[PDB]
Amino acid sequence: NDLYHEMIESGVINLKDATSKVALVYGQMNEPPGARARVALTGLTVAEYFRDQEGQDVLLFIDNIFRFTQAGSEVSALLGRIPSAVGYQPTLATDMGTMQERITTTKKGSITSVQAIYVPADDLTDPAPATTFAHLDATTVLSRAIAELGIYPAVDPLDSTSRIMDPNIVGSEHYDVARGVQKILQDYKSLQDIIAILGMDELSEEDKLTVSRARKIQRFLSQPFQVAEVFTGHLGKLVPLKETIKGFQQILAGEYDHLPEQAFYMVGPIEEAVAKADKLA
Amino acid sequence: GQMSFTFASPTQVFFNGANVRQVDVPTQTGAFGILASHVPTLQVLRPGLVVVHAEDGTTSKYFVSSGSVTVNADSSVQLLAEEAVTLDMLDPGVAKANLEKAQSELLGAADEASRAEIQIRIEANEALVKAL
Amino acid sequence: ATLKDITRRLKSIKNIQKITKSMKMVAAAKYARAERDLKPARVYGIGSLALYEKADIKVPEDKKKHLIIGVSSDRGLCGAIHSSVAKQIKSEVANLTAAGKEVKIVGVG
Amino acid sequence: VGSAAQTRAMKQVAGTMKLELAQYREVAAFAQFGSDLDAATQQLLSRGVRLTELLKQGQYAPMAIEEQVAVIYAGVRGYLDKLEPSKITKFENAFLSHVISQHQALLGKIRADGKISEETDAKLKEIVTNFLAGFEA
Amino acid sequence: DTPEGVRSGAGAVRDAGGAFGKKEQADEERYFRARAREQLAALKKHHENEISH
Repeated sequence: NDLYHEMIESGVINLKDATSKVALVYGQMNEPPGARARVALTGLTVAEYFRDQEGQDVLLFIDNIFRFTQAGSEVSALLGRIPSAVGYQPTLATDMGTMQERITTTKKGSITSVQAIYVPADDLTDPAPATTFAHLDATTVLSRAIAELGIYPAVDPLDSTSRIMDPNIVGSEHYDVARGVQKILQDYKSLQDIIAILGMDELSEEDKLTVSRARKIQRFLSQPFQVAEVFTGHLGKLVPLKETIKGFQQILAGEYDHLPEQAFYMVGPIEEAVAKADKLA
Repeated sequence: GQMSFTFASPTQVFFNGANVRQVDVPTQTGAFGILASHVPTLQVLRPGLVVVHAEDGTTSKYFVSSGSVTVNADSSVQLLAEEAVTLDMLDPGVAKANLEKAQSELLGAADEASRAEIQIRIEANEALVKAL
Repeated sequence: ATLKDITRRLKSIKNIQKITKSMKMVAAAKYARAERDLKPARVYGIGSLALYEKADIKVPEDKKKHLIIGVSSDRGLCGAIHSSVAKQIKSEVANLTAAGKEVKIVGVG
Repeated sequence: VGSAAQTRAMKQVAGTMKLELAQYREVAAFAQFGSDLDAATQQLLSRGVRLTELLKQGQYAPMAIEEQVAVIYAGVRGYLDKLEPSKITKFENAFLSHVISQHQALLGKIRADGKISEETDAKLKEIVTNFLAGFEA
Repeated sequence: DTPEGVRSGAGAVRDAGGAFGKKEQADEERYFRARAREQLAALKKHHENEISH
């Protein structure tokens, strides 16, 4: 109910007219295990309509694919099939395959799936996490620490990984930029202990420079979102990939090293960052 | 005359390897003014005031408890002091109080060793009250 | 190797890790202070050094006795800080006492 | 649910309490032998122990929201940092009695208004400071 | 953090029964065994003092 109302207030689903952008399929816990097991297939079919008939790029958001796995295990237990290791259904791999393999790119279109993943007992080696990870192609780790810093979206840049992050796919420039910003934050984290122990003045000149650039980058990661625009008061931005690459490579090169750090916080394209720097005081 | 002067204490460091004209020092066996090319003289300090006549012209004044005036053959004098204190932080009222108190203690110091200790106290206090 | 045993060992090592990290922080603070006043102590010690630095003095040929002042702390967990000093003292007392010089050691630490 | 299920006054004090206590948890490891630590760390440890003593509640003794707000206000603002750790609970009890009897109007304001208005905060500040000055005997 | 992760508690080092636990056990004994001797000697001196007076 909270998600429904929040989506209505954000505007992704409009009740007055046909301006909706999401279709909700709810498999609430009070339903029997079979229903919860098949809710994902229901939503996947609803997405399949747009990919095939309408030839569009759909986004299937399956929350807690772990509950899908658990529901499958419960259904197998009810059917009496001898449980597999840890107690998951004997057909865990096949069920997961049947569900995931329909979420692919056809000639008409493609269905991308952002699936929330729950890790039981914080065990990545657990059968359900392992089976789900076998089909994954990218990971987005929303970290409370990054939220504490104030960076929204609160994606942990170093921890978040993608499998298409290879030059042959993304492009040499894209890979260079992403690899660079990865290192520029890793070394900042590594030396962040050094400054904490000895001091900022106890760092090398380059060590002082990388801190400034990394702090600029970690702030530049934050981007205003259009869905929360009503509350935050700041128009949301949709930065193109080219603009993201240009801005981050510019920050890495040191072109905007003179700019203040706040100029890069909660901004869109790098032109907005420099304009904001101008606006300050 | 291009005489490197090192006045340092265990706590604080004063002039260190700095060219100075004269350094009047409260040394034992009499006070002798450190010169540009004074004869190498390893003499121990006594409570008193050190005046460093910096080549620029100003003469800084510090108070010295004890130590060694290590003036080498070359123009290098190492003035190590156990307690190197400036004149401002010293309190004149308590300086006088301590001087008079030690002078009173002199009579009560029956032991010649203890009387010698109170004698050291009164000597330091004498130099102290002269400084203040 | 029951899960109980594995859990016990894991918890123990976790506690050890936490304690060692906090100890590292405290040692870092103490080292920061000790390095700070090491600079004032440095020139003061150099003043003592200057004596034999300029007035080059060497033991004539032999001394009847000898003193070895090995300085160190009473708190361990500092690698070979004490061990190295003890080794040097042992090497010297082996190096000396062959010529007859009666070495004596004051163990500050 | 989070803060949505809290009175605005309780929200005001509890947010600060939560931040201070979280920081104390972060530095709790040092506490054992954290005497030789940065002054910020010492401040975090002191505020944490004070807040922890505040949170302790006797069994079968349910407290009213206004009284809880008063005690948490006493703690988060930092009027108890000077007070000795063991004395914190004694102050909690004595202050509870004092505010409940002498200053029931202010508790009514917190109860009725549902938020710590600026006037209440000023009045709360005065009451807490005055009692704290005289609390120790 | 996440509750699922294994959480350690006070005394785990000794509860394990490993080398570190044994070191802690012996170290406590060595200290207080010596302390008891000092305390016992002091008590003996106290007893002798009250016997004298």
